[PDB]
Amino acid sequence: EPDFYCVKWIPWKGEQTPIITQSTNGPCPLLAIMNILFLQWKVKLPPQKEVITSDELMAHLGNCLLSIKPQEGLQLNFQQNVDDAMTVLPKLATGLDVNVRFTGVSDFEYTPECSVFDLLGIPLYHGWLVDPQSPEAVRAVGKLSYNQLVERIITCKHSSDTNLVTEGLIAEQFLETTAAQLTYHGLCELTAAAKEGELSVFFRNNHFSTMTKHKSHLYLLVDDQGFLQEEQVVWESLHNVDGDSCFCDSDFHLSHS
Repeated sequence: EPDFYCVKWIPWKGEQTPIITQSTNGPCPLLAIMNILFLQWKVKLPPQKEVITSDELMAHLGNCLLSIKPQEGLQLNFQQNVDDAMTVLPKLATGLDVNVRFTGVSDFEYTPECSVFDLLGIPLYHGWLVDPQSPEAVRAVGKLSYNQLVERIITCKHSSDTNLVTEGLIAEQFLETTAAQLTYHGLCELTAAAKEGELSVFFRNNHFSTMTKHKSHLYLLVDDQGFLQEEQVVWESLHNVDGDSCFCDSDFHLSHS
């Protein structure tokens, strides 16, 4: 029934902290969330441990969510947020559709999976922002979600009115041209947004990655099983829109294979 993953043991806050690794590059965000908790020393693993099941990671997470004492804001809601988190807890192992909005980097269509993040105080961000410098598209896309833009693009193909068939393409364009779901305007907004040395989760091309700002740059944790052995390789810059990027030790210093 369950999947296995290997554990990179790295020195974090000068203490031998575990992290979870995956070559598969799967869409499920269990590892993205979990890695954060491990870093935050909320979940501790026996030094010796080499491998971990989903069923373990899950149970560790369950305990964590149920262990959250409230702290005032949503009060009836908090209890529903827990029950919501708890009910969609299994869907985390599997994989998760994500309807992004293009309206800003913390903007998604709510699914009850969002409740897990909200509870653990983990921000979720995406890179796919429409550029106000293309007001043609800004207007065409408007305050609309991704899976919604597709519905409407299709609606617009078949529409008689050629005001729509024009916008139907004005949008078909914006997606044709932003295929890697991280526009420049995205990166800028996303960097500015994310708090200095705060652990967040970064969504893009149906993968979840663990994020932080550090000395006003964005780095992502190095989940790639590929560098299992390499204690020195932990953060990979998200400095460029696409291309090349420098690896670093847990202190955000350069490191080489």
